[PDB]
Amino acid sequence: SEQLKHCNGILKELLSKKHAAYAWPFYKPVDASALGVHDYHDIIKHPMDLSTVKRKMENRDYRDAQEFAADVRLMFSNCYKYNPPDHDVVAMARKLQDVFEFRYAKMP
Ligand SMILES: C=CC[C@@H](C(=O)OC)[C@@H]1N=C(c2ccc(Cl)cc2)c2cc(OC)ccc2-n2c(C)nnc21
Repeated sequence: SEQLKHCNGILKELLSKKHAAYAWPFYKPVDASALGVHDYHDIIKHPMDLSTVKRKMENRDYRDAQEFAADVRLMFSNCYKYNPPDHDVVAMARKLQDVFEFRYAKMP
């Protein structure tokens, strides 16, 4: 669909150089143990990240744009859920969600 196309564009923007300063925490799945964090998967039921979104997109695993949005939003929600509101990673999530929500709203 033309909506899934629009979403692919958004994904590419989220991955582009412009946003790399606050998008990077979300490039790959959280490796919590590597960060010295060992309850992440007790708190977070379903991990999400942009490489996963990209894999689904590439593999045509998204039934519609709303499923795409559900994943991206979940990626942010996990971050907000697990971390305190003053966390710098939360700031990064908010800045990147700035981008996502705005471009997603421009969807035909
Ligand atoms: C998993 C551990 C919890 C957070 C943490 O305090 O890690 C030390 C963590 N912080 C970070 C984190 C903390 C501060 C800043 Cl400014 C950016 C990212 C984090 C880092 C990463 O490096 C590859 C990848 C994922 C991260 N992440 C995401 C997504 N959600 N929370 C985090």
